[PDB]
Amino acid sequence: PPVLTSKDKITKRMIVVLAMASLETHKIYVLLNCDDHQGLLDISEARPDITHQCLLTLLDSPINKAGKLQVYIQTSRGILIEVNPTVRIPRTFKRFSGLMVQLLHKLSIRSVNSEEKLLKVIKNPITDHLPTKCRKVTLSFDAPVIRVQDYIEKLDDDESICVFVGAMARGKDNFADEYVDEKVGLSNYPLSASVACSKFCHGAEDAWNIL
Amino acid sequence: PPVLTSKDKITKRMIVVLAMASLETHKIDKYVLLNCDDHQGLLKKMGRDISEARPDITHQCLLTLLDSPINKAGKLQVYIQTSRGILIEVNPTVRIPRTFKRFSGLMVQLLHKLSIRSVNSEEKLLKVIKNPITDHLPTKCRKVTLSFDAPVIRVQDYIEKLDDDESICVFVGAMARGKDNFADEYVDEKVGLSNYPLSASVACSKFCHGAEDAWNIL
RNA sequence: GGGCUUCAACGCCC
RNA sequence: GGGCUUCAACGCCC
Ligand SMILES: [Mg+2]
Repeated sequence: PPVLTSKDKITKRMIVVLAMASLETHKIYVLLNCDDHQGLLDISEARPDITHQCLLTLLDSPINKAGKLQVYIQTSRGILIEVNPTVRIPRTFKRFSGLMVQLLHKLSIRSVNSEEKLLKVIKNPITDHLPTKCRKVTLSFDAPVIRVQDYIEKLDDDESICVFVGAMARGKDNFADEYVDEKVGLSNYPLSASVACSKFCHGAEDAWNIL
Repeated sequence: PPVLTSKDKITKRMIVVLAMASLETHKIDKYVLLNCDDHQGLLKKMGRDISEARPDITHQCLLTLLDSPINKAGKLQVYIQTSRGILIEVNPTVRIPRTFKRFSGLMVQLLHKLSIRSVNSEEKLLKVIKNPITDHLPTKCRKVTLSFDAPVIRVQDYIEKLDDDESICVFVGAMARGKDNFADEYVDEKVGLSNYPLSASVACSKFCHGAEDAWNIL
């Protein structure tokens, strides 16, 4: 399954961008996070677990395995990361952090052999990296609920779909407003970020006959 | 929205059993859960428990299930089932701890005391219970094992075939690898959910999604 | 140098 | 005793 990148601006893919991601290294370096740095401190700006949670939730999906998914992370401090669909993200937060810390310092994680870059810090904005036919949407409890399967079917045969989800514990849905066409809800109940991710993946897997 | 428990034998509902879960306390003079990060050194020394120490998988799965609409709607209960044969019932309203460190603490305490009690309420949130799982299950309940090597199904379709008074119980192996026979003795069949191997959590979302679709949950 | 791993890097082991 | 928290218990702070 040929790998999706920001260069390919034609192919019809689904893109999820994890926004307000908490990825702030703390000099001692390790990732700043509630557990260890509860005491040191506002806990909300320090929830990298949520990101780590979603990455597993996202890369483990049938849709990524079918390579019609693309993940981006955009932290709460405006750092932008392209995730390579084929990267086998560490399963444990600890190992995750080691890696995440390194990537922030070096700006990219390279495969020990291939020329590919498993993870890369790219320059803003995110609009310069998305496909040219691409619907921009924000997830929000405070919006009209939808069936993900229905929504996906209304897309042009060429139109990709890029959803902005907040990798945060709480807060305003404004984080992507300068980019979005539309904000929508996936549920009557408020969801965790990772759950919102499953919902979309799964609805779109369904829409796209995966698999 | 009435809370579902094993005591109720009639309601139609979806049950997930996280079979083969890796929960084990660790002495050091303090207690923690046996886990591949802290104890990969030790485990190897003693020449075993190679990936028999993946409590995080259970943790992941739990968040994934309880965070799900089908849970919020009260049509889902979960059970755990340990490598070492311990069975846990999980009260559907329990706001499980978000991080693994805080999860560990609580599972270590649950294992030593056999229950976790609400500070104000007298209902338990987690409770160790007696095997077999099949006593605690609804009377009319379809039982299946999720398996990569089993016939693939569309869950929405798989569910609409259930008698209007018949529940569905799914056993997921909460583990990194292994034969999917951790439940051969209870289940009616085994099914696959994808042509790709899944992770336990993903299998779990996939299945919840499916029920949520078919049972009309938003 | 060699290895472990639902965790190329990370995190450990010899 | 009081408090914090997508984490009653847990893990922290006073
Ligand atoms: Mg207290």
